[PDB]
Amino acid sequence: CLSGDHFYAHMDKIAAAESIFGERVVHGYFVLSAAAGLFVDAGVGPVIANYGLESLRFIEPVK
Amino acid sequence: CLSGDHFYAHMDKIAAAESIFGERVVHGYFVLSAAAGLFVDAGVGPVIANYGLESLRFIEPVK
Amino acid sequence: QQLASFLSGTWQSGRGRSRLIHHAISGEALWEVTSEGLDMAAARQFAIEKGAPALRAMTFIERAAMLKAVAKHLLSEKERFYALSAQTGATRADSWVDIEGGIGTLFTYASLGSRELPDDTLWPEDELIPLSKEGGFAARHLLTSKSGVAVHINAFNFPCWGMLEKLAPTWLGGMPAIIKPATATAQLTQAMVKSIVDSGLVPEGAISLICGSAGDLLDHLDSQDVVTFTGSAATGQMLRVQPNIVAKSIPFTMEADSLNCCVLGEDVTPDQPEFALFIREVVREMTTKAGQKCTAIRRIIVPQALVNAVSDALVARLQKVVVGDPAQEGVKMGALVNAEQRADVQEKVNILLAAGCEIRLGGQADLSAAGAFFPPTLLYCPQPDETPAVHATEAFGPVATLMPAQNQRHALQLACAGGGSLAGTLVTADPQIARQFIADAARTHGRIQILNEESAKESTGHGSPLPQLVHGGPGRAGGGEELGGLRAVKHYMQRTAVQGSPTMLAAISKQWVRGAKVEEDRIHPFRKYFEELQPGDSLLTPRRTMTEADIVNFACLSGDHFYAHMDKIAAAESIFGERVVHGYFVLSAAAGLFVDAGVGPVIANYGLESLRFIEPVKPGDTIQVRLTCKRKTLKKQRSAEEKPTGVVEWAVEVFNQHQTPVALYSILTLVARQHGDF
Amino acid sequence: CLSGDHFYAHMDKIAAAESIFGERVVHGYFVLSAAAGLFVDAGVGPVIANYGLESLRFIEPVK
Ligand SMILES: CCCCCCCC(=O)SCCNC(=O)CCNC(=O)[C@H](O)C(C)(C)COP(=O)(O)OP(=O)(O)OC[C@H]1O[C@@H](n2cnc3c(N)ncnc32)[C@H](O)[C@@H]1OP(=O)(O)O
Ligand SMILES: CCCCCCCC(=O)SCCNC(=O)CCNC(=O)[C@H](O)C(C)(C)COP(=O)(O)OP(=O)(O)OC[C@H]1O[C@@H](n2cnc3c(N)ncnc32)[C@H](O)[C@@H]1OP(=O)(O)O
Ligand SMILES: CCCCCCCC(=O)SCCNC(=O)CCNC(=O)[C@H](O)C(C)(C)COP(=O)(O)OP(=O)(O)OC[C@H]1O[C@@H](n2cnc3c(N)ncnc32)[C@H](O)[C@@H]1OP(=O)(O)O
Ligand SMILES: CCCCCCCC(=O)SCCNC(=O)CCNC(=O)[C@H](O)C(C)(C)COP(=O)(O)OP(=O)(O)OC[C@H]1O[C@@H](n2cnc3c(N)ncnc32)[C@H](O)[C@@H]1OP(=O)(O)O
Ligand SMILES: NC(=O)c1ccc[n+]([C@@H]2O[C@H](COP(=O)([O-])OP(=O)(O)OC[C@H]3O[C@@H](n4cnc5c(N)ncnc54)[C@H](OP(=O)(O)O)[C@@H]3O)[C@@H](O)[C@H]2O)c1
Repeated sequence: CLSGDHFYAHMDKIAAAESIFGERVVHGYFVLSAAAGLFVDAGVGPVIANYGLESLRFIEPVK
Repeated sequence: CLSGDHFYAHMDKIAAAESIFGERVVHGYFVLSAAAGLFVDAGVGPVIANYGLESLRFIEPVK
Repeated sequence: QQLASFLSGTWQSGRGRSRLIHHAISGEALWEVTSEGLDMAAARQFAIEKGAPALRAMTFIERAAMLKAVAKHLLSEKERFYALSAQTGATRADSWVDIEGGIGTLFTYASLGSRELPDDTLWPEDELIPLSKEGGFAARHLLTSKSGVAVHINAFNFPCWGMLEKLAPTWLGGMPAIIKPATATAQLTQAMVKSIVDSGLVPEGAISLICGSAGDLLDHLDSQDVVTFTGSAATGQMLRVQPNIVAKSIPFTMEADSLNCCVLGEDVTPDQPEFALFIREVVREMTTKAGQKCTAIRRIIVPQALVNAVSDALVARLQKVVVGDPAQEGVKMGALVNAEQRADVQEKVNILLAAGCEIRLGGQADLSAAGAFFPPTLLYCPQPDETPAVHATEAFGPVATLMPAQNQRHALQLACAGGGSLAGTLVTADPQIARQFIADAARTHGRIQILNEESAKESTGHGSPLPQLVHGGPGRAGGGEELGGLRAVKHYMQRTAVQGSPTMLAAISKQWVRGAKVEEDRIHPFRKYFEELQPGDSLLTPRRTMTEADIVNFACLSGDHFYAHMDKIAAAESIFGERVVHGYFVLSAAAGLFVDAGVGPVIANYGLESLRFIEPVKPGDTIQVRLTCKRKTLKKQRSAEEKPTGVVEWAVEVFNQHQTPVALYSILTLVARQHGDF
Repeated sequence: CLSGDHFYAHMDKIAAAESIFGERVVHGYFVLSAAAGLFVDAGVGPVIANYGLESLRFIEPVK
């Protein structure tokens, strides 16, 4: 809803069964954002910016 | 809220004025996720998986 | 001086024994009318084979725009219409009512035909009638026009209005009209017809005019012709038994004289404002057009204990009415139109006096004056349920009789004893008295104004037939109905139930139906402009699985915390068996599934036509939406700055994984046009 | 975000200025849904179903 990414392997129960995943999977970008939810420190410190992201590969689907 | 990323340049009004950006900026991963919200067809098609992301650089901040 | 009839495109004139038009306020003859020798068969021939296909080739939107164009052309030169209407003895206010009501009927039918009539030659008035279980056989009612003429036989009272409120539904229904105005006033009608014809706005053969008698017109009409009559009940009952009208079985919409009640209620006492506005309404309605309108008050029903108070109030108010020339100052009531009409009113007064009584200056009318002046007359009937001449004789001038009632059960009987009427009126403030009045007295009246203190500020009045209210009552009033909004244009059309498959009814109706074939063409129908949207352009959207989180987030965001959505216990004891998705969230996730995000021809949302929920949507239950185009009906770009746009209706068919249609409905949507009309 | 209706008069700041509305407006269905947020009793009562909606028209835009 928030991103607007309504891809069929995430929002359709029927099409996800006919896909390569077998059922509905979590977005890869929600894995990428929930990761930064798990490690980014909220306080003011030495970390200034985000600056990019080198080499992302998704390996197994998150369900 | 959803991602859990509560970095000071996004959720604090005081420290974002004292940062390099001058005010609160949008998350880089929300730019990356709203972009995929904009270019993705929701319907079933030839596109199967997300598979990764070759490179990324956040050039200018989004407000 | 010849008053020229307009037949077959040429301003002809009759050759025979000619009747002549007296001036009303002065008495001389400044016109004379004749129609003998005029070929009426050639007139109907030219109308049917010239102006009928030219009108029927237009769409309804083009005919409404033509009505608006003729209305703005008739509004720009109304001063000669006032100059011609002053010859009928009417004042400036009476002529204002006539001319501007006749032109406001044109603007009203232009607005109605632009807002609620299709961009089509035909018109389906139903939605759809599914006649089969599978859905391969249905039917819907089409309103095609008629390929004949409309003969309009008008009275003398409203030459502009009484012609021009028949001419607008006839033209909006795509038929040419042959107006036969009354000979006593036909100069204003020829002024109107000449102003219409000499403008180039209407097609040729779309309007005729016979100043004088028809003679050989009703003997030539085919079954695709309609006749609309306006006059007394002695003439129209002889025109109804005309042998060609009953042989070819043509629609004869008769609409005749009526004794119009005005009942004062028991709750009204003379200290209230209700009594003052009752007296004001009866006086204004009896003095407007010198009492020469059909919807004028001619029977005043009062309570028994208030008869002397009503009579003294009416005498004290009506003696202030100054009868005279309309151009000179200080004159309220004008005159009648003829010395013959004055003699007819006085010989009806003598009939009402053969079994009635008298209050004011009644039958003392000078029959030797150089003008058709009749004094304002108030009568009295001490035995209203014993004198049938009061309930059967109309004195068609400033005459109005008064009679007592007994506690709202004799007043209803005296209102219903008019033999079928038009334009009744109760003046009360108790709403249950008005409820009991409508429950008994709406069987005989075609219009009833319940006048109270809130109504009387912006009331149109007793004798103002609105162009969007049914004008005409049963019984003595004729039984015909006019001006019913779009009810009037259906007298000029043939209603046809077209059976067949929905994919055939779609091509017939130029719309989409329910089960018609679809045109899925690989791009989004919200990307198409108005001119490249076809009715049937469909879209099968992707799906969306309804979950419990969807219910939670929509109930939180809206605030609709209804128990069938937020309670596991109460939904198990409800009609649904478990918690269901919000219907508004199905309605919103549908628009999430079919709306193009990008900038395109779709401008606004404009409303939603008719929503029904059919089966409940549950968690673990996908939703797929079938957006398809249904109607187009372009707007007309009222300014030069506004964008050319049209209002496309889309039929929306949401369904689930079992393909049963949860929540099928229909959205309107304003869509920008690529090409305008300017 | 929740409905998925990302029409340009609601989610674009530039094109909403170039539209008939002059700026971004509230969704018509959100007016229709927040209304039912305002009048619907949450409690168990005589009201059973929703059954449909007769005739909707949006007259002026909500900002
Ligand atoms: C979640 C993980 C991080 C945890 C902390 C979270 C912190 C945040 O979320 S901050 C979020 C918002 N921040 C942003 O979006 C990033 C802001 N933008 C920037 O990166 C700023 O330019 C800034 C000032 C911080 C650094 O810029 P700076 O290094 O001084 O100069 P700049 O010209 O921008 O070059 C930076 C990089 O961008 C690339 N780049 C710049 N312009 C371009 C261009 N036109 N085309 C392609 N690449 C370009 C450069 O190649 C360079 O990359 P490299 O390391 O390979 O040389
Ligand atoms: C948003 C923009 C796209 C729009 C569409 C969005 C579609 C989606 O959102 S799908 C949901 C997101 N996807 C996921 O979360 C799951 C991703 N899917 C997968 O990973 C699938 O298993 C699939 C089929 C692509 C993997 O491919 P597969 O044939 O099994 O080969 P596999 O070797 O296992 O994986 C390929 C990559 O894994 C990389 N990899 C890295 N480390 C490892 C490791 N330890 N083990 C295995 N693979 C690894 C490899 O480098 C390889 O990349 P490359 O080809 O460049 O060398
Ligand atoms: C905001 C309002 C206050 C808050 C209330 C909140 C309640 C909810 O949100 S409930 C969740 C959403 N609402 C719903 O799903 C409504 C429930 N769904 C239903 O339709 C129910 O089964 C129920 C009980 C109303 C149906 O009643 P039922 O006795 O079976 O009559 P039924 O004729 O079969 O269907 C009702 C209507 O569907 C219409 N309909 C239209 N097309 C079809 C079709 N193809 N097949 C069947 N029915 C159809 C029927 O014509 C009928 O309408 P009408 O009376 O005008 O002719
Ligand atoms: C989801 C569907 C796909 C579309 C993508 C989403 C689009 C949007 O979300 S737009 C945002 C929400 N939409 C709106 O706010 C629309 C606002 N409504 C408007 O009236 C707009 O100003 C607009 C652009 C349509 C202009 O309308 P306009 O041409 O001036 O006609 P207007 O005079 O306002 O009357 C409109 C209708 O309201 C009706 N109405 C009913 N009661 C009243 C009343 N008291 N006063 C005025 N109008 C009334 C009118 O009868 C008319 O309907 P009809 O077709 O029967 O004549
Ligand atoms: N909607 C309504 O109910 C309504 C509206 C307005 C007026 N009226 C009623 O109309 C009456 C006053 O008008 P009016 O005196 O003009 O009515 P009318 O004289 O009886 O007849 C009206 C029209 O019928 C024509 N006509 C008369 N005799 C005919 C015949 N034998 N064959 C064919 N056509 C004939 C007249 O033409 P000629 O001029 O040659 O006679 C005139 O055009 C009042 O009683 C009033 O109540 C009713």
